[PDB]
Amino acid sequence: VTRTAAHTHIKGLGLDESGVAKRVEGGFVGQIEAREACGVIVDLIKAKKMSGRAILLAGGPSTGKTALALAISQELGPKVPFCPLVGSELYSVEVKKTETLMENFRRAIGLRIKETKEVYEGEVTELTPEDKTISHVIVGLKSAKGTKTLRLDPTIYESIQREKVSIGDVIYIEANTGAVKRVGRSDAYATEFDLETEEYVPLPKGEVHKKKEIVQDVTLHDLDVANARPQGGQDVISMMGQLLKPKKTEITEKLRQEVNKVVAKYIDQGVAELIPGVLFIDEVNMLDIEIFTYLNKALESNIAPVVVLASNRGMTTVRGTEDVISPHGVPPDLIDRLLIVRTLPYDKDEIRTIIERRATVERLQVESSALDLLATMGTETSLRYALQLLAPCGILAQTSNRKEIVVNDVNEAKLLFLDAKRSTKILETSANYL
Amino acid sequence: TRTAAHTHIKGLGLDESGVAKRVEGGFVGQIEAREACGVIVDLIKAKKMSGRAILLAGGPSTGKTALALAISQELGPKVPFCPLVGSELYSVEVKKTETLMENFRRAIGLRIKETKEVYEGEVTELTPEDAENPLGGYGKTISHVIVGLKSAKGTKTLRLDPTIYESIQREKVSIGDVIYIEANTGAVKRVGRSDAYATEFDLETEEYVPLPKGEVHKKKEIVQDVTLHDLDVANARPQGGQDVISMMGQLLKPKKTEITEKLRQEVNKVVAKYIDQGVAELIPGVLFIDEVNMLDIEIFTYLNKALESNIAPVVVLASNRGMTTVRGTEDVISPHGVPPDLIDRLLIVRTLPYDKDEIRTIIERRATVERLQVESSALDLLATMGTETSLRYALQLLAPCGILAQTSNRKEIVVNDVNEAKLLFLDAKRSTKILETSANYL
Amino acid sequence: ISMMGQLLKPKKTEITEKLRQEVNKVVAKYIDQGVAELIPGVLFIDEVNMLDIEIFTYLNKALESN
Amino acid sequence: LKSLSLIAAHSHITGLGLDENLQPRPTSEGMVGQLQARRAAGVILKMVQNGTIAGRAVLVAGPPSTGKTALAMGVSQSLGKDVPFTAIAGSEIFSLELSKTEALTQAFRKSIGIKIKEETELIEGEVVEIQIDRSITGGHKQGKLTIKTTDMETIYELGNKMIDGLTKEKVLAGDVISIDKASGKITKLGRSFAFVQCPEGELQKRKTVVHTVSLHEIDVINSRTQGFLALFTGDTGEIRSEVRDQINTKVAEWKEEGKAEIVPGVLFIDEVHMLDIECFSFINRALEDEFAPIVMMATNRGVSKTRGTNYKSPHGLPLDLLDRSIIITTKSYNEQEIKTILSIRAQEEEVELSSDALDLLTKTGVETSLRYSSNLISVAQQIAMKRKNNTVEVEDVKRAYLLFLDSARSVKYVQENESQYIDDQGNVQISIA
Amino acid sequence: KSLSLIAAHSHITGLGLDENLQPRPTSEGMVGQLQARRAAGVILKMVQNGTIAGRAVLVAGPPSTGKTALAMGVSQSLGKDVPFTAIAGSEIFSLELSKTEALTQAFRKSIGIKIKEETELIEGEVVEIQIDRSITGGHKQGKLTIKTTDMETIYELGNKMIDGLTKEKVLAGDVISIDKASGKITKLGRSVQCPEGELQKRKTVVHTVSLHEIDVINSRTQGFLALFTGDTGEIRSEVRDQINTKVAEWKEEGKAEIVPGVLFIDEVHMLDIECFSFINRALEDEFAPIVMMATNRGVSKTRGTNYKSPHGLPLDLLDRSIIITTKSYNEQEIKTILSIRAQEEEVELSSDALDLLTKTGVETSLRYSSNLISVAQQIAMKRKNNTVEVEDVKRAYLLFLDSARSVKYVQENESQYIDDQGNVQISIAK
Amino acid sequence: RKIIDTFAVLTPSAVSLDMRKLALGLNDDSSVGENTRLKVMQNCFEVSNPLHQLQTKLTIAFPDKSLLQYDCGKLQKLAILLQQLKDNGHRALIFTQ
Ligand SMILES: Nc1ncnc2c1ncn2[C@@H]1O[C@H](COP(=O)(O)OP(=O)(O)O)[C@@H](O)[C@H]1O
Ligand SMILES: Nc1ncnc2c1ncn2[C@@H]1O[C@H](COP(=O)(O)OP(=O)(O)O)[C@@H](O)[C@H]1O
Ligand SMILES: Nc1ncnc2c1ncn2[C@@H]1O[C@H](COP(=O)(O)OP(=O)(O)O)[C@@H](O)[C@H]1O
Ligand SMILES: Nc1ncnc2c1ncn2[C@@H]1O[C@H](COP(=O)(O)OP(=O)(O)O)[C@@H](O)[C@H]1O
Ligand SMILES: [Mg+2]
Ligand SMILES: [Mg+2]
Ligand SMILES: [Mg+2]
Ligand SMILES: [Mg+2]
Ligand SMILES: [Mg+2]
Repeated sequence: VTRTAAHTHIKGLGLDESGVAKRVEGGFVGQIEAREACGVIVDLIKAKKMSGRAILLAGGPSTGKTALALAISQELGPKVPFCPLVGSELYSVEVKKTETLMENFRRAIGLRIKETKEVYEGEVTELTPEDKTISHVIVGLKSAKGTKTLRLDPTIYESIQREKVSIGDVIYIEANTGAVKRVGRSDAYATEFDLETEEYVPLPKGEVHKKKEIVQDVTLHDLDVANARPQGGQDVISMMGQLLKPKKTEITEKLRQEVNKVVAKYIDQGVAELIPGVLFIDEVNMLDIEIFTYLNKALESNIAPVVVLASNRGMTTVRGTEDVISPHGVPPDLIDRLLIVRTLPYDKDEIRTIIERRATVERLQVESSALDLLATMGTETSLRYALQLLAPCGILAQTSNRKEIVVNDVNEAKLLFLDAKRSTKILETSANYL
Repeated sequence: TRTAAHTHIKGLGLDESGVAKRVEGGFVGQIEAREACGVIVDLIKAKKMSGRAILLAGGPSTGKTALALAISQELGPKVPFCPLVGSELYSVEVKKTETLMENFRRAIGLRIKETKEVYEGEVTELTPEDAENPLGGYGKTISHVIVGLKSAKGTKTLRLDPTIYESIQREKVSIGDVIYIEANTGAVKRVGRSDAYATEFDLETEEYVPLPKGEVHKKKEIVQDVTLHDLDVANARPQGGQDVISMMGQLLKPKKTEITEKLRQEVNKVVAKYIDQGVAELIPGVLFIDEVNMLDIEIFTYLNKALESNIAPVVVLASNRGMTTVRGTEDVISPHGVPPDLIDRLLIVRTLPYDKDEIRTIIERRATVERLQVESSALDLLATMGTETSLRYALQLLAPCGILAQTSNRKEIVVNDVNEAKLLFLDAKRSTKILETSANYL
Repeated sequence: ISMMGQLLKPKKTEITEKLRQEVNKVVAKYIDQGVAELIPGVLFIDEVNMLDIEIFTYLNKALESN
Repeated sequence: LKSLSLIAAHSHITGLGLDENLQPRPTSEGMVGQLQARRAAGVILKMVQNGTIAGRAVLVAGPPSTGKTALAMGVSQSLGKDVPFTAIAGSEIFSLELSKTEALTQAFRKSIGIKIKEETELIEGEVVEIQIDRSITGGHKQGKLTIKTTDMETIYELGNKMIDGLTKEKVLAGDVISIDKASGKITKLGRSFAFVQCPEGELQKRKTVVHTVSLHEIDVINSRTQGFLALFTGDTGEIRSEVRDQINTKVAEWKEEGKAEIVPGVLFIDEVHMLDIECFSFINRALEDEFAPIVMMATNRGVSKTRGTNYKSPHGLPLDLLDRSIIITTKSYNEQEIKTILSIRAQEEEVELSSDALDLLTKTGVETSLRYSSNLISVAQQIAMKRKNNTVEVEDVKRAYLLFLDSARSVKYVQENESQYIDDQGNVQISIA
Repeated sequence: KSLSLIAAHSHITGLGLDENLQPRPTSEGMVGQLQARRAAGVILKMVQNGTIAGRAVLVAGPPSTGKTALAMGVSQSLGKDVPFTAIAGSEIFSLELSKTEALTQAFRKSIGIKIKEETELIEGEVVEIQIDRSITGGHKQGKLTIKTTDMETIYELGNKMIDGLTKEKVLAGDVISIDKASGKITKLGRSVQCPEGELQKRKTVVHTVSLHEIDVINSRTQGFLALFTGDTGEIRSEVRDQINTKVAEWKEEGKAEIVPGVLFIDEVHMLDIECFSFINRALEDEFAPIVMMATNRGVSKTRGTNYKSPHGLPLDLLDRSIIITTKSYNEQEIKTILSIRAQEEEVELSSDALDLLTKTGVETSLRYSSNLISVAQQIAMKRKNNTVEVEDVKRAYLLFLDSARSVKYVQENESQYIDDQGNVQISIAK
Repeated sequence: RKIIDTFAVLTPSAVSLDMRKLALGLNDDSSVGENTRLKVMQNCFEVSNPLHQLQTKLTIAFPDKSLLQYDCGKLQKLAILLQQLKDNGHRALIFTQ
């Protein structure tokens, strides 16, 4: 019915209007300071004034860093663009790491436009060539409420010839982009043949020409790709043009600046509104120093959206550096522009509440005793393991027909499945490398 | 008549259901080795087991490769055998894994046999046969078309359904031209004009083929064999002259692309469909990788999961080295260079060095294929030299001794000639001993 | 096809020795007819120490060419 | 019905062979022994068959010669048709044309499929006769024919495109065909009287058609116009992440509308002990997505060094992945269990063994590795085939034992002859004197 | 125009200077850094003079002290119409382009060229345009009426002119500008605009084109697409050798002029040794931009070699470059800088909060406090008061940790965090 | 063709018109010859491609026929109960406004 993977029990940060964090809200227990400082960041993003600001959260495993970083994306809303990213993805064979890192900054800033498109539809009456050069064609499209004739470009005529349209077939033509679609043969010709493979559609209702406006939102990078490379079109020259250079290429700063300028000229008319976004990078400790040092210069730019980093480590050597040792696997020069949000580990009671709420969202009934066993488990092994054993216990309860989890079932699940500490103990004493 | 370090090996040289002969097929000694391989030949001829690998290990110059060439001869020319080196797995175009999977599917072949009845010969005449139509009409109605056929030693007249007129119109044959007609499939094919019509025109651009030999009606069968990989390449590669995708084939360059598993399974589906009807016959082949010690641990790992495949063929390996560090792992040490997990999946065949008396027979047998004949006195030196310096050294000195014999005009090698050839060409040990006494950086 | 061949960016490729030999043949004929005159030129390399031993080894065979 | 099949190591095992109570049987469905392992795998089996959960990882550990790879094979076999199952080696993700992370995501995309159903009408009936009207250099053509079935005899006029279809594949009165109206494709069941009887029922019937396509295919199709060729050619790279983010929303809408239902699959990875650290760091995050296929792994390696880092992690994987993953271990095999495995291998290969040859093969199979004793059983039949009788005798097993060497037996032979073999340092003695 | 929200350097504009080159204490968003501003100003006037080319200068200093802001103030003080190129050291590394060609491409981008062309254009409102089909008398006959405020005349079209008017649909009553030499029509609006005057006027059109932009067009069929798409792919050096001579002849003829732009390289310490070896040769040539390089690190190992050279750069490159050193900021300058950022970000700070923010700025870093000044405004926004308060600064201090505090916390919590050896304890007890 | 027809959905939301003519270099003003661009335009006007289905499907998004019942909450459970009443041998009436 409803698929749940390590999530969906968190509906947001759950902060009041004063900024105070409740003990329990939206699938969150404890971690009050991190939710408060996170909500401050939410309001900062809603303010839009700051740019190029970076905030990283450092905490142990299972402490809820990522789970808290999903709550801010839920709090911003679907209208604000969010770009989840992993530090291991910045390594690409086709393009260099630097271009892939700069691209995401352009993908993180959404820009919504509004534009009106013209639409023509009707049954075709006459088709004539006006024929060096491919001549135009006069089209006789017949609306239900009227009749109008229109001259067409030679290219859209080529698309028409490739669609095998004929006299008396309903077609659909887009004005701006020149797209051509055929709905089917008109319904009045259905009796011409007793057996035919072509379906019959009714005559389009209304006038030939129709208009409307769309609020459609397009990310800024998606707008940049349009200017950078050609895109699909019904003409052959379009397919050959896009098939000439399918491999992605690095964009120069000049084209980016010009696209930014036409974006400004679009915002001057009041047609569009530029809104920032959040770039989230998981496991920043996996980044090479070449990406960090480029993050030093890239965050100083004005168009750089707010970025959030997550790393769990002690004092460690930065990847790609020989003798450099810095906290959280991040260079000391980059850590200056970063603000830190610290995370704390949960106590026994908070683990018990976590397993409780996760059990309620998983839709499973747990008795008090087996729940206490799951808490003791969670204390003696890990927090993730107690949440992991929940489903197998329910499966064994399905095999025993019981509707609630029992101590015997969670004990049997302890016997059938092992955690890391037991498996390491089996690893220390073994015959050949178990 | 070219001979390179080989061609004196004919098969394994076994006998019927028994222990291998002492000397057969240019093989001397090592009866246990070529016997154990003799059983492997039966295992391959069984065409049942899959993904079963074996490895023959031993010192250099022990005859490791000659055994693989021998079983390659024993399987026959129809059974596919792919020579391959561990160094060939590394390619800049695609990953090593895809190349290994491709070579794994190059081994198994597929045979197709087809029998089709044909009608060929000249055209004596063509006449329609008019009959009444089922529903009355004024126009003409043809029930059948009569076609005569003339060939050497015979003549025949045929009657076809009236639908043949479309195919005859397509082939544009009229009279006096040899045609090609298939019995059940039908239509026509025009090979070319008859030979007797070349004289009527002094200059013509159409060639004249002679009348078909034998009867006008024939039944023949043709067997065609294609490997599964060569089949897959045709499926993945687009084919057309003027097509737009084919237009992008030109002016660009083709490069080896990783083939998806879905396509391979799809080819397996139709191959199975044709093998169920009896038209197709699947014969597994043999893959051979020389110097397996040169393979990275990433390929050794993929062999573990690859050998457990269902269509995986029999692959024979050869590693001369002893205990070594596997490529890719500095600390790990395993025999022959093969990881122990991979050693667990195969059978080891030991090889032993050749005896002195076996070496002398090696050289004397090589002399026949070399076509050079040597005395008994000069042969005894080649034996001792072969045992001291190395085996391949005495075999390498054969041709220079013959050329020096031609300079001396003698037709047979002499002791003076083998000594003069000894002074001109030095083996490895002498050179390595010279490098130590020279400070010239030599 | 030639149009798209002009559209594609020039990509360096390794030139075969055969084509170079043919160019040396036609130039060797034109210098015999007197229609052309070949003149040598000077190559200059700075910071040669940055070269790999591979290029240093190929320089040995390259300098022995005519 | 039958894919190309030869005798393989994983051949004999079909299905997991578990009771309705999930307790394992001693010998069932090709699997013998390994109780807690097969039961723990069956819990995962019914877990996937439930489909209400997502984004879970499990690990199957053990020494060599276990059957963990066989166990996962039994889970894939008991999984049945219509559930996608993808098994990739750890060294497969490395690619020159594609990024390791991109190919790792491409592995996650192939495991979860989508089923879409539709209804198409069908006309199946015998033909009485065919009447076509054409003109030489006269353009328009007019066809007519008459379809016949037991309860219905009618006459259908032919359209313009129906003519070309009927001319493409020869249609006769004797031939019985079945044609779809919307598709227009001509399907010939075979030949009637010059061997199938006239079709029963009405002439026109409507039957539903179901189409199943994996998420990866939908991902590649929408990237480029020629991107459809990347399906068969296998050449695609750096798929835009925005395309995936849009496809997820469209698929979610298809689920809410009830138009398309998704079938959760199982992802299996072999030899995970060697993998780059970027792959693990990507898996840690990637397992948390809404559509995450259930991941089961296999690691036969003990404590060793992870590729890409100098330090040695336990079990060969970093602790971050060991956390969320569950560990299912395996144990060695009893002396009798080895005999049972060898016996069922004889039954699968259809080879009759003598009792004494089975006891001897079991003893030398316990002393040495199991897979080796399973290797000799195939050659024993070939050696016994020259004796002209079908049996396996202790003599033939002894001959096969001296012919083919065990690894431990070859270790000594290398160690004494080391002067003859090539040393790691490169020195070798190729001369006997 | 040019929508921008907030930048780190958004406040400082054009450094600051006097006719004596002596820097003012606070001039145009630039506080502190007396000597550095004077040297950077000397370099600026050196660029504006343009008598010398291909010279390198080095800007050295501690992190977050008077370094990038220098080059920013030099670029802004240099103003538009002169080229300025700023690239990171990691940006020149590319998989598709070699490091040497990608390094030369910037040297070609940093030098521009101005080309002037004279044209005769006729613009004005079109009241009436008549066009007639082909007749035996003449190919085509047409008359267009171009009306302007000062003069109104009628022109008879030239054939292909009629093909240009019929080619793009033109409606009477719109203001267009027809190009006689170019042969195309440009529509400036509808009659939105008013006719200025006489129809035909002789004007000159100046085009500023960099050496790179000239170089890419000649190497390709269409090179202007290769400019934007970045597919340029290692232009031949022979083409550039022709471009230089052709530019020299254009200069001798007087049809073009060159502008000695500036090339700024951030993060030069991470550049490979091969690039360092190429820069030495690239500086000594005829056409080269004035190069300024800034490195935070010093006495470190050069990438590509085992040994550690001083300052992280090879001495051969240090010979060609002049070194400028920056000094750490005093306590009295930090408060003025934070006040400038307060005026830039529309943030009102009390003197009592400015004292604490200055003390924290001296104890830790300037970049930190300048990050906090932005965060505290929202905490003050929840209290609805317009001005920030001390309590809000303390709350923002406890909520978001510093680096030095986070390290001291990690050292105590090290058992919880992952370690270089990979050891971590996620279990609370035992 | 069927799989391409059903499973092709996404469209390139952001495009720039007249970038196709400018990419190949054939337009009203360029460095290419005058007649060469015309001959190329005719050659492209003649040669046909099998990919026209993927092209037209990826350009404009097609509502097809299937969204009639999928855009209505009342039509989701309607056809289901019509199938249930069909297999049970019942007749039904439908009253609307
Ligand atoms: N405060 C919390 N309330 C509820 N669940 C939590 C909380 N913190 C962490 N979790 C749970 O812990 C699980 C794993 O935490 P995660 O954020 O992945 O740790 P890390 O940030 O170290 O990767 C998540 O699925 C999340 O549901
Ligand atoms: N039984 C044999 N009789 C004669 N010559 C043999 C025999 N076995 C091997 N040789 C010789 O050994 C050579 C091949 O040696 P090879 O197996 O390649 O050495 P390695 O074991 O190092 O690969 C052949 O040239 C062949 O002449
Ligand atoms: N329970 C079992 N039932 C049947 N065969 C088994 C069983 N366990 C192991 N095997 C045998 O083990 C062989 C392969 O072992 P495998 O699991 O591949 O080793 P590894 O764990 O090193 O991959 C198979 O051929 C299979 O027949
Ligand atoms: N002289 C100055 N006047 C005003 N602000 C300065 C000055 N020097 C540095 N800054 C501040 O320092 C911040 C960036 O420091 P930066 O010069 O980039 O250090 P570095 O170049 O060593 O990385 C800017 O936000 C800027 O406000
Ligand atoms: Mg995380
Ligand atoms: Mg060999
Ligand atoms: Mg395995
Ligand atoms: Mg700096
Ligand atoms: Mg110099």
